[PDB]
Amino acid sequence: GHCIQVPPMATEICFSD
Repeated sequence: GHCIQVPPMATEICFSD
């Protein structure tokens, strides 16, 4: 249930936790 935002705007890493 974790997520992070990074460049470019279209780039977010969502984990399983």
